[PDB]
Amino acid sequence: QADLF
Amino acid sequence: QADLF
Amino acid sequence: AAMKFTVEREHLLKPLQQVSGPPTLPILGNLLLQVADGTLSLTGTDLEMEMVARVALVQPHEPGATTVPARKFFDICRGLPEGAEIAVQLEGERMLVRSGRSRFSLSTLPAADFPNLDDWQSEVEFTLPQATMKRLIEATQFSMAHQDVRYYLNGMLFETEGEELRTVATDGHRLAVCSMPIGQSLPSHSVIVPRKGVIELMRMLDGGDNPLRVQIGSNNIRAHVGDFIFTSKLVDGRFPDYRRVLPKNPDKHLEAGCDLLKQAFARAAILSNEKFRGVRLYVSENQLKITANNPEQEEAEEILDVTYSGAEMEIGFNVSYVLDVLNALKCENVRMMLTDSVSSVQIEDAASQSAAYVVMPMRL
Amino acid sequence: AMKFTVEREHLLKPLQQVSGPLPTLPILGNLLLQVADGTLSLTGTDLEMEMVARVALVQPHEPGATTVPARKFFDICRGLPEGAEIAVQLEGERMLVRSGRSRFSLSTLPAADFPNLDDWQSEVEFTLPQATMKRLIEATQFSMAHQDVRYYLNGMLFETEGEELRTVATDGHRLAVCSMPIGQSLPSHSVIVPRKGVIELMRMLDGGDNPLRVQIGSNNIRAHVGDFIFTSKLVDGRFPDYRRVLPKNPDKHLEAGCDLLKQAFARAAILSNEKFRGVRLYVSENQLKITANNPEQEEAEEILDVTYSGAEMEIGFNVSYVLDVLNALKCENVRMMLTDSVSSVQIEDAASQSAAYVVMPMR
Ligand code: NA
Repeated sequence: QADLF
Repeated sequence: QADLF
Repeated sequence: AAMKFTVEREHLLKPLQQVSGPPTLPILGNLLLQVADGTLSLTGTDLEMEMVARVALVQPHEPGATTVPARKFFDICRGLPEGAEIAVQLEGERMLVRSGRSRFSLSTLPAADFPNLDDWQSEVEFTLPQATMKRLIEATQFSMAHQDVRYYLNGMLFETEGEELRTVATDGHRLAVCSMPIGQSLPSHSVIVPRKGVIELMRMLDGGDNPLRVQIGSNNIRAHVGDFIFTSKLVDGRFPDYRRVLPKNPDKHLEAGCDLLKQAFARAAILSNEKFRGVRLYVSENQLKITANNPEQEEAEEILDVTYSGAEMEIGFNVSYVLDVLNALKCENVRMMLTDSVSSVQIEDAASQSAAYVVMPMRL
Repeated sequence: AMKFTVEREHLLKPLQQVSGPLPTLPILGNLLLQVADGTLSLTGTDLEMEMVARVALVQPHEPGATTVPARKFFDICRGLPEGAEIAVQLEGERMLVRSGRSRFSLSTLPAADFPNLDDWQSEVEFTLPQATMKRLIEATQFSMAHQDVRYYLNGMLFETEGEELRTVATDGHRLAVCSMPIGQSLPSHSVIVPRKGVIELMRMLDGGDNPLRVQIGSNNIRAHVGDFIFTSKLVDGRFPDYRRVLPKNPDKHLEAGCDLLKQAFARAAILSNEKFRGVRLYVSENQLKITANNPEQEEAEEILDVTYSGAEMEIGFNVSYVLDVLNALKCENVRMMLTDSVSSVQIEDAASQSAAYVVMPMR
């Protein structure tokens, strides 16, 4: 799962 | 609370 | 291994939902699927009970059997659009489900490892309308015990005698009994259906016109309704002698409007002890006064006009038990039969003796 | 002492609304009741928020105040018959409730021990229809963080800029933003409403035609709707900027029917990993292929006709994040804006830019 910021 | 039996 | 079938979504949904009704063993999480002579059989089990559904196959098919995860298969079928054609086949140790451009490959366990329920012979059989079985269960189910150590109380008694079928349920403090004429002479027999069996038996009654066929063995019960066969083990115990506990000759009789009585007990209940639920009834000429108090010394009082001519009396009851009876009755007026403050009370519809409810009081 | 008689139906909805914020102390389980100049005020609080309801008194009354168990008092009033007159007075440390031949004596705690919320000044005020506040909350609520250590993300951002009010909710992986025109020039202000405040604010919107009056202070928010006043403390933190995560210059655009897309992701999800929920999307000319597999080697494949002309691409997503967006949108067609497999995707109604959803992919 990738982070938005 | 009382018992039936 | 060569099992093949195509069936319309809507011809699978209710059968899939019914068989998923009954883990620790992986195979118990699966449904057994079997294709044989124009029929698809679906079986779900928890070892104590099993549900079998039969689906007629009008589209081409090939015989065989497999086991597939129940929830996953049902969810796929339910998740497909209305009117979808569901094509099923086996490819190795996988079950392939195809519909439109949707493809699913599910893990399987051999059909030969699916637990078969032990063979048994029925000792008593009878046919009943579904509505009769529904009324017998609904009239008494709330009175069954909730995980009581007297395990035989956690189920429901099914008793045949003459041309009658009766259900009895009790927790040792309150009791419910319902008797229904079945129009067939039966041997005298008494069995205890477990709590989960009663729930499954009730859930299987679609509310249609198909009759229910009941077969009762020594340690098992079977119910056939339309294309569903439900089998359950019986509770291996002895039910108490409920005939002993019905008031034989009560000297006091009270009649009241069900709605007004239920609403007054509901409001009184708010200020009863949260664990013990004790309420006090004071019966006097054409009057009922209901009182409740809790450890916070809060108090509720309800005064109602009733039909009553006997001697004045005070009696204590668990309000949840009284409310359970009033909610099970769906009549204009209720009748309460009493003796004294330390003895059981019988409650029933003032115009029907089909269902009787017996509540043991609490010490005031 | 305090005395009032009120018709059941004039007390019911007020009692239901004030029991909303509802303990560490027994007084928080009570409602504060106050009679003053033709009005009965009812107050419920959890120390972080409070709900006040005002009921006009047309029948004789006497001033005063008390606190009474909330659930018990509401249950008594609800339990009484339709059209019942509810007569209330104090007798010692007890509250007496009488209606017809029904009598109740409830325990009380002094009105002086009821927790008062600290006085504050509003810095920004505006009025908006209830349906506008409902749409703003519903469009974004699901994206709020569920008990994150970055406490500021556990709430919802309320931001005023120009003539617009916007709500923003994010968990660091997925984001929701909704902006609505309010027709009043506002100072630029941003506040974080806690999770419980958002729920209470949503629960207070009866769905009628009364407008909502909003007042926002430095550490508090107040919403006025008819005869109800809801007040909540604000989250004392700094929210990130939604603008920074919006795809910069998307080179890929996909359009599809919302129902067909939702149903295909719902079916694929069954065979996705139960903890990770990973699904793969294969975008090609006017086609979307969705795949899922789990540790037991089970596989789902969904092929859909979509509108897509860009370069072929594979991208991984947490299927629950995609399904949450598709369930929040209530439109015929959705539009998906993409760059590459390692960058955020923007999802929105193909016919409305009022709501935008931004989902980070999975490797
Ligand atoms: Na990038």
